[PDB]
Amino acid sequence: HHHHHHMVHITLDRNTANSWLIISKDRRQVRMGDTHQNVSDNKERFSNYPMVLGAQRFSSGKMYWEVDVTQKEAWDLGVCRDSVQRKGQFSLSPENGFWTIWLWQDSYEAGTSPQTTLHIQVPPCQIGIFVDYEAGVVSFYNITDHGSLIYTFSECVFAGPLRPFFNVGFNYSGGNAAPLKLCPL
Ligand SMILES: CNC(=O)[C@@H]1CNCCO1
Repeated sequence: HHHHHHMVHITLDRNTANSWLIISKDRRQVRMGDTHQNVSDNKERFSNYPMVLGAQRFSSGKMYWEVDVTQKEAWDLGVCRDSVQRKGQFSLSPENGFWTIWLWQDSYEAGTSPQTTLHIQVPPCQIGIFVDYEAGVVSFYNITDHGSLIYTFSECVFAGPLRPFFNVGFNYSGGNAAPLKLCPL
């Protein structure tokens, strides 16, 4: 893949974050706190899950960014509609406005409905995410394995502005405290 040249500088939007998340000063790293982070509630915040959105909104063009997932046991990554539900329980699916992959219990899966098994020989430490708005494509790349393709959602019906999407996962096990980090360009 030669998507690197569509690289965009993504920053996290504090106002969307679950109240337990801790976003770094530079707005490039997020991790699960061990408690409520002493913020007011608002209608933007994801209530049920440790999720946060990027600040950037995309309605055209080609966009690429990379996320570091080193030593995490669980996470969700991708893009979503700006108008996704924030409160209560929901599934990550294109019907609900999400184009995502995840790691969960030692398996990788794409957020289709129902979910699709991914085939990854080299556990990734960094994930590349490519969006082509006009083409209706979201693709995921294994940066650790020379940029090998993980998954392509095609014929996507975005139906609105897109935002980068993150879930750091719960840390019930004590083995999932590590942050998600936006990697430098
Ligand atoms: C349909 N399933 C989901 O939405 C979640 C996403 N997080 C990992 C487990 O599955």
